[PDB]
Amino acid sequence: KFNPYEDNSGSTVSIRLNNSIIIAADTRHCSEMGIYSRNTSKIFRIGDFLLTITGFYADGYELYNRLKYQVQIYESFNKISIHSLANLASKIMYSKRLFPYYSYVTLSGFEGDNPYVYSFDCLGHFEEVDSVCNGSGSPLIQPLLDSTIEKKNWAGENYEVTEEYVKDIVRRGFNAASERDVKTGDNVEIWIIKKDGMTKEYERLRQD
Amino acid sequence: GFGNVGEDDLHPQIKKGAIFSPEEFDGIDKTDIFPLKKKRDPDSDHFKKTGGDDDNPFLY
Amino acid sequence: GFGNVGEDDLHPQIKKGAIFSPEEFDGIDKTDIFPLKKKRDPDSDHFKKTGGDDDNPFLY
Amino acid sequence: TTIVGVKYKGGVVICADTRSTSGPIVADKNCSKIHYISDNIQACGAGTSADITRVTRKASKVLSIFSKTYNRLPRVSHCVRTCQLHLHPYQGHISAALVVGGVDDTGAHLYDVYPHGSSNSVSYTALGSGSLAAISILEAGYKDMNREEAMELACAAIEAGIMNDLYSGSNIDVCVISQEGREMFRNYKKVGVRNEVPKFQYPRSSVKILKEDIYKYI
Amino acid sequence: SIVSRQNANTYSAEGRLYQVEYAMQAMNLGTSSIGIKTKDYVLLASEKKIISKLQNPSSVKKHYRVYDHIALGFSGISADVKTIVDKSRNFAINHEYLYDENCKVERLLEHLADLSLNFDKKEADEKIFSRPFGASLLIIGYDTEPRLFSLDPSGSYLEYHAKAIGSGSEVIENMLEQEFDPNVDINSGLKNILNMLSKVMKDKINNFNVEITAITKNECKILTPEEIEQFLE
Amino acid sequence: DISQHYGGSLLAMIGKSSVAFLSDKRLGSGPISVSKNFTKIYSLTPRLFFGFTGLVSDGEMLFKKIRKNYNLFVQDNNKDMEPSELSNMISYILYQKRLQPYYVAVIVCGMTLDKKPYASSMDCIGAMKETSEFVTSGTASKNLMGLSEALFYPEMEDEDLFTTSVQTFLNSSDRDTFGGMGFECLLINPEGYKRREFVGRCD
Amino acid sequence: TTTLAFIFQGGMVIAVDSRASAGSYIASQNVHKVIRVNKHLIGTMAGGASDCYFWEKKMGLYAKLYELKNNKRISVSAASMYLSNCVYSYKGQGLSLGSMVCGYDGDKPVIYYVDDAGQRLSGDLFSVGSGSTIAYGVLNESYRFDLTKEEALNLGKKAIWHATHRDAYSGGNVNLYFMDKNGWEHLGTFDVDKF
Amino acid sequence: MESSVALKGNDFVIIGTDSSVKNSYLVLKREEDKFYNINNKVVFTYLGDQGDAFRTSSFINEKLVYEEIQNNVEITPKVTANVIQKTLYDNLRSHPKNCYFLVGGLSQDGPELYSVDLYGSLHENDFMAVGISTYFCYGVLDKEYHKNITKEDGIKIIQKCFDVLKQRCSVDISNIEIKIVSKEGVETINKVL
Amino acid sequence: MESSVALKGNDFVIIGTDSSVKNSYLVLKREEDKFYNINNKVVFTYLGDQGDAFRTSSFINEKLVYEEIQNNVEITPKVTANVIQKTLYDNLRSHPKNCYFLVGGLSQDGPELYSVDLYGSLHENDFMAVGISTYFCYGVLDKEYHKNITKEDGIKIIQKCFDVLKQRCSVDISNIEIKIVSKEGVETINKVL
Amino acid sequence: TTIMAVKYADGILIGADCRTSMGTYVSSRFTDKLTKISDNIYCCRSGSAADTQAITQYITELVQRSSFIDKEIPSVKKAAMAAKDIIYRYPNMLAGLIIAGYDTKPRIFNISLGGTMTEAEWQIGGSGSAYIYGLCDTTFKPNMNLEEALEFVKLAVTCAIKRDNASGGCIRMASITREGVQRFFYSGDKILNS
Amino acid sequence: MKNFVIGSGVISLRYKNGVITCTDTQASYGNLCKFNDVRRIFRLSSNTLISLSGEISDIQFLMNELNKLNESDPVKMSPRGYLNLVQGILYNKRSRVEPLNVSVSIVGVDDDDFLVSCVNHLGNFYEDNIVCTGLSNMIALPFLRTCNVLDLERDEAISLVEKAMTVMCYRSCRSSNRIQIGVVEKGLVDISDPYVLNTDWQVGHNEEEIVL
Repeated sequence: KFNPYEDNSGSTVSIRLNNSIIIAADTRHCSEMGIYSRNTSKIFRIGDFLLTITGFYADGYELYNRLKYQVQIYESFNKISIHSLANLASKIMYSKRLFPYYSYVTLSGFEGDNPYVYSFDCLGHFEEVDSVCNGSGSPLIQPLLDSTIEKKNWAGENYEVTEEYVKDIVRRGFNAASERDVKTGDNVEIWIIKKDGMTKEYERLRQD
Repeated sequence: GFGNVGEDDLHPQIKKGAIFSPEEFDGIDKTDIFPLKKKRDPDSDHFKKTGGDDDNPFLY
Repeated sequence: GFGNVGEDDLHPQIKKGAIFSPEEFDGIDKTDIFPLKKKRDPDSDHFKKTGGDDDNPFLY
Repeated sequence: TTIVGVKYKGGVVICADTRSTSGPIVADKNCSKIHYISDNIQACGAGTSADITRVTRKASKVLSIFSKTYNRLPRVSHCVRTCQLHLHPYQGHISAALVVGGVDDTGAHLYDVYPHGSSNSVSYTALGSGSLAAISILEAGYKDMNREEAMELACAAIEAGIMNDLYSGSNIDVCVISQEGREMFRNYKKVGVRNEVPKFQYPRSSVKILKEDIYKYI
Repeated sequence: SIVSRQNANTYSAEGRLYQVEYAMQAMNLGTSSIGIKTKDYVLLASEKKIISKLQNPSSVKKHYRVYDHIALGFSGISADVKTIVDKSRNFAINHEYLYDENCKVERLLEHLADLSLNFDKKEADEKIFSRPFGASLLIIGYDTEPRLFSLDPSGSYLEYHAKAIGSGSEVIENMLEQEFDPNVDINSGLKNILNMLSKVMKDKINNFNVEITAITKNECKILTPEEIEQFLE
Repeated sequence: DISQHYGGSLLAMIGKSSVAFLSDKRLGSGPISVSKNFTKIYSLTPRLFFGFTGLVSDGEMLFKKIRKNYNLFVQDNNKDMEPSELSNMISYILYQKRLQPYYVAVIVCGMTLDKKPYASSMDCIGAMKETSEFVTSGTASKNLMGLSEALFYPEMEDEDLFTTSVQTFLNSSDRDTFGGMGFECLLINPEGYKRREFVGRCD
Repeated sequence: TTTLAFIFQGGMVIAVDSRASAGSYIASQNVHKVIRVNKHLIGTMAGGASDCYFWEKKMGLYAKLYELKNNKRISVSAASMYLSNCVYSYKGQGLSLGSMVCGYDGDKPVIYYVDDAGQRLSGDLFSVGSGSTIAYGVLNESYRFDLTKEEALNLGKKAIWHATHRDAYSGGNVNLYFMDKNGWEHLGTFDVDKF
Repeated sequence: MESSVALKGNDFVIIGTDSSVKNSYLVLKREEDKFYNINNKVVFTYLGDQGDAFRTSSFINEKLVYEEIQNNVEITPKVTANVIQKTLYDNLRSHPKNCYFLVGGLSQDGPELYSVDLYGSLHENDFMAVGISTYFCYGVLDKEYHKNITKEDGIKIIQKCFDVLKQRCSVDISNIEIKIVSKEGVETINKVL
Repeated sequence: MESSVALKGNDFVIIGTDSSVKNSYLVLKREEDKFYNINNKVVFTYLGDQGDAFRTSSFINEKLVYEEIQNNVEITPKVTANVIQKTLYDNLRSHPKNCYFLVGGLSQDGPELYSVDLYGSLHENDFMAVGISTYFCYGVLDKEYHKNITKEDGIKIIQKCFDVLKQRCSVDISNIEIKIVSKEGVETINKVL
Repeated sequence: TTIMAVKYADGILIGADCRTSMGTYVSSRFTDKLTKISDNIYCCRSGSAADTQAITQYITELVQRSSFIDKEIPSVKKAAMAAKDIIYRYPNMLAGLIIAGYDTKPRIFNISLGGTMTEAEWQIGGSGSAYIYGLCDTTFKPNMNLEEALEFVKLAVTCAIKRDNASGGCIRMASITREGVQRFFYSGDKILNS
Repeated sequence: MKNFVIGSGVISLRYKNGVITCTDTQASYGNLCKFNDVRRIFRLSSNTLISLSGEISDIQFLMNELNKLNESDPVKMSPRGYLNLVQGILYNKRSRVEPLNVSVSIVGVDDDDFLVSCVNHLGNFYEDNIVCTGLSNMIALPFLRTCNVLDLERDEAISLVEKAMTVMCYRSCRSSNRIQIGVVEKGLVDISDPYVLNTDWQVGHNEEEIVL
C-alpha cells in the first residue's frame, strides 16, 4: 500500500556532438497536482562529468551521493574514466534491484578527446547513446532529436549539425515539451561540455 | 519482487518491456473535479455505524 | 447460478458430484470457545478512528 | 482546470482556464469551458468533458423549450433542477460537476452542482484541479462587490490556479451575466505566454512518395 | 583465542611487531628472484626450487597470474602465497566488476597491504591469515607503465626499478649497482637478469630450472624453455 | 488495452487551404502485425474523411453507422454535410453508448462548403476537440503531439504541409513499438484529395 | 526481442535484433544483445536488459577467474550452469531472463538455453524472445544441419529479419555472429530497412 | 487456439484449417468439417468455441441463403464477411460469441479473403493465419507467398505453415482440411501432415 | 503433465518417458535424456519443472555416488527412492520442488519400481503411470499387464500406453525413451511412436 | 455535520452548522442545512448530500399535493412518512432526515438511514452529534422557553463544532412556531474566539 | 504507516531579514479534535527552527532523534546541516519501508544565508522562499505566492502568515485558529505562545437572520 516513490520528473536531454556534449534539463520540481519549486537543479557534476537525474528526486540525490562517495574513494590513485563511472553507476543501481531507484540517470563526459553520453534505466542497464531524453517529456522530445539531429528519415541532404544549431533545436524541443507536457518546468538549464571545460546557461519556459 | 521486467519482451504473449518504464512505479477526456485524489462531491456526513456485531447479525 | 453440480462427476479433473450434497448451501480437533461465530477473546474497546482522509493520507 | 464563479450585487462572474488534459499530456489549448445554457444562464463544468457538454446541453434544451413555449426567460433553479434530476439517477457515473450561474426575475444566482446530483447555492465558487488554489484567493478577497471588483477577484482567482496547479494553464475565459445581459471575454488574459520560437522547414526532398492516387471533388 | 591474538599483536620494546620481525626472517628463506623495470618492459626471473629431479619441472612453477597483465613472484614460505594469489585474483575480479577496467597495480598493492595486518580481525574475508604471511612478493604488471612492486610481510610495499628477493637477495642488490641500466632492450636486459640469477643460484642455470615472466604493453609473455634457452646461449 | 491490441495512430495537420490527414497501415493482433495494408481512414466524400484508433470492429461499425446517417442527411437536405456537422453527429453517435462506450478515438477531417480546411477529434464518448493547428490519436499520440508542436507552424503550403506532416509521422512511428511501417497520407484540398503512400523502416 | 542461435556442420550461427522498448515507447534501437565473454564463448541476452546483462557480465567474470585459476578455458556447460544457478537462486521472485550461452568445448559446439526459471537445455537450435515463434517458423522450413556457412548465415540473417518484420518488440539492426572452432566473428550489424 | 491458414492467388483462394476437435486435455475428434460452402463461390471456416462457432456459422449460412433467395443479395466474400461481422458485433457487447472466421471466395473483382476475429474486426489480406498460426506461420507466409503462386504452390505453402505447428507447437495437430475455391468450383483436400 | 510409464516383470523393469521438452505453447526440444543411471542396477527418471527436476536429479545422483563410495551404502531402487523422498520432503514446506520421479532397478529381492510424486510420496507397485498417463494409461496397463510378461511384451505395453497418449491426449508427444534395467545391464530404446 | 432539533414551549427550534466537506477540505462553509419543506415544515438533512436533496425535493411536492387535496395546512407527519417510504424503498439511497414542523402542534420526526422513523422531543444528527449526546441528555429540559432552548441548541452545537472536524462555521438556527418561522444566526466569530 | 493522530500543515516563508514558521496547535484523531495544544515548532539550535506535520507519534520520535543527535555532537550545525540530517533520516526510514508519516520544514538563518526548506515522509526535499506542508501546500501556498514576501518586514510577514492560516482554518477541517509562530533573524530565535486568530463569518447571512 505504501508508495515509496514520487514522480518529480520533468525532462532531461543529453546530446553528444563530435566535439561537445549538450545537457539540458527543466528546473521544475513537481509535486502531485502541484509545483514544489521552480528552481531545483536536476544536473549534478562529478569532476569533468555531468550527472543528469529524473524520476524521484530523493532517489536520484541518494544515487548521486553514492556515486560521489564511491568516486571519491576510487580517486585515491587516479581519476575515474567516464566508462568506469558508468559501470559503477550501473552496479550501484542494480544493487537496489528489489527496491529500485526511480531515477533515469544520464552520465555524460569526455574520455580525453572523445565525448561520451551514457543512458541508464531504473535497474541499471546502461547504453552509450548519441542523444537520449528521460522523464515525462521524453516521448515529446526524442522524436525531434531523431529527426532534426540524428537525421532519421531524412532522405535528402542533411543540415550541418553545429553546436549552436543543436542548442536551438534543444530549446525548440523544450518549448514543445513545456507546451504539451504538464510536468515540464519553467526554466531550462543547458550545459555545454567541451574537451577542456563546461559552462552553464539558463533560459525561460512557460510557467503554467 | 523483480517485477517480471521484460516478460512481454521475452515471450510471444500467447506491458513488461526490456527497459523499465516509469509506469511500474483510459481513452476518455476526463479532468479532475478537485485536486484531491479520488473525491468529487461532498462527503456523506452522517453518524456512521460502529461496533455491535457484524459477525453475528441475527443475534439481535 | 446452476452451481456446476456434477463437474467432478463429469470431468476427469486433469467436490461437485452428480448429486447435490448437504452444506453446499480442517484436520484439527478445534471446537469453539464461544457459541458466537467468530468471537474468541474480548472486544477491542477503544475510540475507533473514522473520517479524516484515507485516500489523501499525506494532505495533512 | 480552475473554472470559478463569483456572485456580486447584480450578476455573476464565471471564469475558467483555457486548458484540457488527458494524463500528463495537454490535449487542447484555448478550450472554451463555459457552456451556453440560456441568454441569462451559463454553466462551467469540470470532469468528463463529454458529460459536461451533454448535461449542459440537456439543460439548454429544456430551458429553450420552456422559454419558447411560455415566453418566459428560465430560472437558474430550473437549470439546476434539470441537471440534478439527470445526474442523480446515474449515481455519478456521468461525472459532471458544474458551476451554473445566471440572472432571473428573482436576481442573480450561482450554484455548485456535483456529479452525484447535489446542488448548493453559493456566493463564490471554484471547481476543478485548481479549485483549492482559486478558493484561497476567493476566501481572502471576497466581499460585497460590483462587477468590476468581481471581475478582478475572479480573474485573480483563476490566475492563482493557473500558476499553482499542474493541470491548469493557458488563458482565462470570463463571462459576466448581469441584469443587463451576458457579455463574454474569451482569452481575457494570456498569463501562460509562450516563447517566440522560429519556424523549422524540412527540404521537400526529405520525403519520398511510393505511389499517388488523385481524386477530385465534384 | 584472546591469548593467541595478543601473541600476534605484541609489540617489541624496539617498536616493530614481533611477528613482523619473525616474518622478516621467514621471507629470506627462499630461492632467489630478480625483478627489473624499465621504460617499456618489466621482467621477473626466479630460480625454481626443484627439491628432487623426480619432481616434475613444469609443476613447480613459481610465477602466478593474478590478472590480465599482472604477475606475482614470491620468496619465502610457499604455502602462504597460494592464499595471497587467490585473494589478489578476487580483488582484481571485483575491481573489474565495479569499474570494468584492469586495476592499477598499486591499487592491488594497497589492497594487499590493508589485508596483511588485519590478522587481529575475527571476520574472515578481510584478512590474509591470523599472522603475517611468511613470503615476500614481487608483483609486476602493466596499467599505463611497466610497474614493479615489492610487498613485504610487514604490510608495506614500495615501487622499484629493480629488486631481488630470496637467499641471494643482498648479493644481487650489491650487483645491481653495476649490472643494471634501464636503457637497454628487452633481450639484453633479459640476458642481464639471467646472468645475475645464475651468479647466485644453487645449481647451473638452464632453461628448466629458470622461470621468466616479462610484461609489456603488448603482451604478458611467459617464456618457455625454448626462449630461455635462446637467451641463455 | 483493446486499443493497444490493434495499435495504429492518426495525424491531421491543417495548413493554408489544405489538410494533411495520414495514418499507418499496420493492423495488430498484439505484438504481431497481421496486415501491412490496413488503412484506418475512411472517406465519405472527397471532402469528408475520418479515421479511427482503437478497437477495429468498433471503428468499422461506426463507419457504417456514420455513412448511413450521412447518406440519410444528404438525402434530407440536398446540401452536403459540413465537417463540423459530421463531427458533431459522430460525437452524438458515440455518446448514445455512454454506458457501454466504443473503444475508439475518431479524427474527422475535411473541407467546409466554404472550402476551408477542418480537423477535429473525439474520445470514446464524443468529447470533441475542434482543431486549428493539428490533432492526433493512437499509440503514437504523444510522440506525434510533441513533434507536431515542435515543427508545426500556421498557414503551411500544401507541399510543405505534406513534407512536415510526413516527417512528424515517420519519426513518431519510429519511436512507437506498435507503429506501422506502411503509411498512407491523404492530402486534402478544395479540388479533392491525393492518396499518397510512403514507407519507413520496414521493420 | 527476437534472438536466434543454432548449430550446423560448418559451425554455429547467432543473430539478434537489437531493439529495446519500454511499453509502446521504443527507448533504443542499437542495444547490443550479445555479451562476448571470451573468444570461444558468447551469451545472447533476452528479457529484462539490466537483469540479463548483469548476470551475464557476472558470469563473464566467473569465466575469467576460472581461466586464471586453471590456465584453461571454461567449458560452456560450466559457464551456463553458473548463470543458471544465479538466476535460480532468485526463482519465484519475478526475475525475467532468457539467454543462450553459446560456445565451443574444444572441438564441439554447444548451445545452452538458460532462463529465469532455472531451466538449462542443450540443443542444436534455439530462438528466444517475443519474435521467437516467427523465427522458429522460418527456421523449421529451411534449417538443416548440412547447411553451408553462407547458407546458414543467410538463414539466420533472414529468420531474424522476418521476426522483426512481424513483431512489435523487435526490429533494430540484425546483429549477426558466426562461431567456429577458432572463435566467434562479428559478421555485421545489418539494418533491417536495407535488406 | 485452432489454427487456420489461408492464401489467395490470382484466381484462387486456399483455406486450410485444423480438422481435429479438441478440449484442454483430450482430442474428441480428428476429422471434423469446419467449412461452409455457399453457391460454390464462397467458402468460410469457423473457429473457436465449437458451441458458439457452429451456431453462429449455421445462422450465417441460413441468413445468407435467405437473403440470396428472397432479396437476391449477391453473395460474395465481402457480403458474407460483413454479415459475419454484424452478427459477431451485435452480441459482442452484450452476450459475446467466442469464435472467429476466415471467409474466402471469388467475386467480380477477383479473389477475396477476409478474416473476422472474436470482436468482429474485419480485414482483407493476401494471406491469413489465425489461431496459433498468427505466431508461427506469418514468417513462413512472408518468406514463401508471392502474388503469382499457382494452386499447387499454395497447397504446399499451406502444408509448410501447418508443418511448422506440427513440429514446433506443443498442441497436437494431425489432420488439416484444405478447401480451394476457384472459378471451377470448390476443391477439398484432406492431409494428415 | 510430463508423461512417464514404467512396469516391472520377472527380473526386469521397463521405464518409458517422453523425450520431448516443451512448455505451454512451444516444443523446445524433442529428444532429451531424462534418465539417470546411478549404477547399472538402478535407473530413475525425473519429471516436472525441468529447472527443479534436473537440479534435484543431479544432487541425488551425486549424493548416491558419494554415499556408495564413502559410506559403502548399497544402491538399490529402495535406497535411491528414499533419497528422492527425503530430498523432496525437506524442501516441501520451505522451497517446494515441482518435480516427480520414477525409480526402477534390481535389488537382492528382485525387480523394484518406485514412484516419488510431487509431495515426496513414495510407493512401490507393479506398474506406474505418472503425468497424464495416470488418467489414460492405467486402464491399458490393467488390461495388458500380467506378472509373467516378457521384456518384449513390456516394451509393447509401454508402446500401447504411449500410443493411447499419442491418439487421445491433446498435447503433442512424438518421442519416448525406454530404458530396460535387468541383470544384463541397462538397455536403451528410442521410439518415435 | 451537526444538526439539532429541540421542541420547546411554543414551537420547534432547529440548529445546524454550515460546514460541508469532502475529506480534509471544506468545499463550502456557508451551506444551508435547514431545508425548507414548506412554510411550516423544515428538514435537517444528514447522509449522502445528493440523496438527501433528492428526497427533500420530492417530499416538498408530496406534502403540498396532499395539503391541497386535503384542504388543510401541510402535515409534518405526512412529510415524515413520505420520507420514510423513499428512504425505505430505496436502500441504495443513504439518507437520514430530521423533519420538524408545526401543523397543529410542534412535531419532530427522525428518519434513520434504513428508514427507521421515530417521534422525538429533541433530536440530533450528523457526524458531530456523537460528541454531544451526554451534553444534550443532561442539559435538556421539558418545556423550555425560546431563550432557554436557543441557549441549549447554541451550547450543544457549539461543543460539537469544537470537537467534530466535519462540523464548523456559524450556527444556523430556525424556530418554527404557529406564528411562522424566524431564522437566527450565531456567528463563528463568537464560537471560535469564545 | 501510522495515521492515528495527525497534525495539520506547516507554513514557512522568508521575509526581508528572517524566516517565519507557523503551525496550528490542533491534533486530530479521525474527525475528532482530540488535542488542541499540541505544539510542533521546536528550535533545533540558535538561528534555526523545525516545524513538523503529520502523525504526532512520528513527530515526537523524529524530534527525539534530533535532540539526541544535537546533544551528542560537540560541533554546531548550520540550518543546512540540520536539513541534510533530517533528509537523511527520513529517506533512510522510507528506504527501510518503515516511513515516518511526518513532513518537516527546517528554517534558519546562517551568517548571511536564509534557509527555508521542506522534507516529506519519503525523504524528498526542496528549498524555496515559501514552503507549505499538507493541505496548506494546496490552499495557503497559492495565496502566499501572490505576495513578494522577500520585501516584507517581520510584522508584515507575520500578518501575511496569519491571513494564510485564517484561510486554512476556513477551508480545512483539520486546522484550527489557534496558531503558533516561530521567527528566526540574524540574532533572534523566537517561538510565540500559541494565540488564537480572529475570524469573521458575515458572508453566510442570507436574508434576515437575527444576529444572535
